[PDB]
Amino acid sequence: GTNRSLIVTTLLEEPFVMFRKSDRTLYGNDRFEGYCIDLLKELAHILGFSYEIRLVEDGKYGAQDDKGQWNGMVKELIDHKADLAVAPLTITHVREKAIDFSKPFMTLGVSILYRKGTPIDSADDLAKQTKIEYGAVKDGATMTFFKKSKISTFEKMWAFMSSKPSALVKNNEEGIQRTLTADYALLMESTTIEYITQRNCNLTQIGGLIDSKGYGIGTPMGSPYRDKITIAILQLQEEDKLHIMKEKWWRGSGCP
Amino acid sequence: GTNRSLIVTTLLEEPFVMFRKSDRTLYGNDRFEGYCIDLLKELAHILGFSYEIRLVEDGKYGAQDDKGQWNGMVKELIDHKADLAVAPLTITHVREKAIDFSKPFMTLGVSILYRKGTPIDSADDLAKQTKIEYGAVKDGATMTFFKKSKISTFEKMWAFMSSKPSALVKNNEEGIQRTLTADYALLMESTTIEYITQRNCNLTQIGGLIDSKGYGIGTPMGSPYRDKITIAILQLQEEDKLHIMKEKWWRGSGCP
Ligand SMILES: N[C@@H](CCC(=O)O)C(=O)O
Ligand SMILES: N[C@@H](CCC(=O)O)C(=O)O
Ligand SMILES: [Cl-]
Ligand SMILES: [Cl-]
Ligand SMILES: [Cl-]
Ligand SMILES: [Cl-]
Ligand SMILES: [K+]
Ligand SMILES: [K+]
Ligand SMILES: [K+]
Ligand SMILES: [K+]
Repeated sequence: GTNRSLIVTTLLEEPFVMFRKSDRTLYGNDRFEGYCIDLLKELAHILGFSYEIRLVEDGKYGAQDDKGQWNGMVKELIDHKADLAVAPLTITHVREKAIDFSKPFMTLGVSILYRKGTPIDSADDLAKQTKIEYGAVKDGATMTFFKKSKISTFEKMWAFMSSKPSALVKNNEEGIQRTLTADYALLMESTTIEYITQRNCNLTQIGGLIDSKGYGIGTPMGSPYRDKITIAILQLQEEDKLHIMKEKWWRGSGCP
Repeated sequence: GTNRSLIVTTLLEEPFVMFRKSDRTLYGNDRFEGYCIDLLKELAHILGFSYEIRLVEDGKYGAQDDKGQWNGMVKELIDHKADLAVAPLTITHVREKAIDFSKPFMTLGVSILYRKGTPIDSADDLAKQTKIEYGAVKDGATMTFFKKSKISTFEKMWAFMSSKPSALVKNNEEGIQRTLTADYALLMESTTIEYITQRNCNLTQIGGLIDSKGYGIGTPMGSPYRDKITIAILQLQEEDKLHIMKEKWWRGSGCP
């Protein structure tokens, strides 16, 4: 109880959480690597706790349906089926009504991922047409941002996204594949766009950031672990350790 | 320590925290009333704690200067000079890097307060001119939102606000007075606009909400009181007690 391993919910999302490469069949925690796994390992070392990582069954981050029921990792935390959600889980006002978060470990904002070609320059350019289809990950923070916005441009965008079946994708990977195979722009969080555009040289960020917010480790509301994790994060940041950790996982061969 | 009274920092802001009317000279906690004081009293009753309310000396909510130093209630918490900030303190990503917050007790967004007269309809209308001056409370969340925005309209607005000495006001009260005496629009949080426009019938909200976020009780990072306060808030909300509390302090004679 005071000594038990913490249950960690997560999902696969490069370069935050990935299946590490091996010839063996792997099991348990050893299956996973990435920026969020490195962060978890360092926190566990600093704070003297152990854990068991489990993939969220529905593969979702989490949003509310019309009855107010949650899904994804957010629901796992609400139900106390996990102690921590270690993932690029966006800290948002709607989620803070239901779960808690550590202090942010990374800053990001919503922006646009699109193929180099048609020289659109902002969300305003997308909103005023439909030839270039656009969308977001279903039941994530970006979708919820658009759904809740009262800014005219973004209201128009939500009207389109929410009317078009194909527009909301299962996960980043599906969305990225869609930008590569169709005339489709993905509304995506900016540090992920940074990672993707360094590796897929035909993709680019369109325009700037629409907002500026954070990823945090999610916990059930009132968790006894959340504060020590926050203080440890703060201290890692004071020493630039998270910047270094980001460089490790974002580092790579650029583009021509 | 386990029994000591909590130090509460606050500032005067109608109808959240006000000096109550009396013929006597009042002292101590008895000086204060309002929505946030009612919230504090209910939490203290539920949770079995006592407190001493102190007004933040600089009268500010809190923002960072160029060296990264904070002021206002945020600085009081960082310094552990207060245990709680009980006020309409906006929960923001930049603040979450330095302090913690309870779950939100109220939802709001940035909007525009302006005199009925010139029929402007949105921030876009303000941004494209300077005849109608506009601004925000200095060293509050709204100012910081504009300062950090990369949305073109809001960048233009920040360029203007930050160049014009008179534009950033000391507090809501100064800003409201300015809308009443000059051709000036105040960027203000929406539930306060709601309160003001019910009482000053010549003022109105212009356009909709630019964002949607929360007020929370601020605490130093890692506070031992923050979780129980969060759970108590949650339970007050499940029973609609905060909606009722808002109706109490926002209730009043409408306008013609
Ligand atoms: N990080 C997001 C998922 C990705 C997105 O919504 O763009 C979340 O926590 O919901
Ligand atoms: N509630 C704001 C102050 C008012 C404003 O910035 O509009 C804050 O916590 O900074
Ligand atoms: Cl698993
Ligand atoms: Cl860092
Ligand atoms: Cl005082
Ligand atoms: Cl309520
Ligand atoms: K253990
Ligand atoms: K393998
Ligand atoms: K006491
Ligand atoms: K008096």
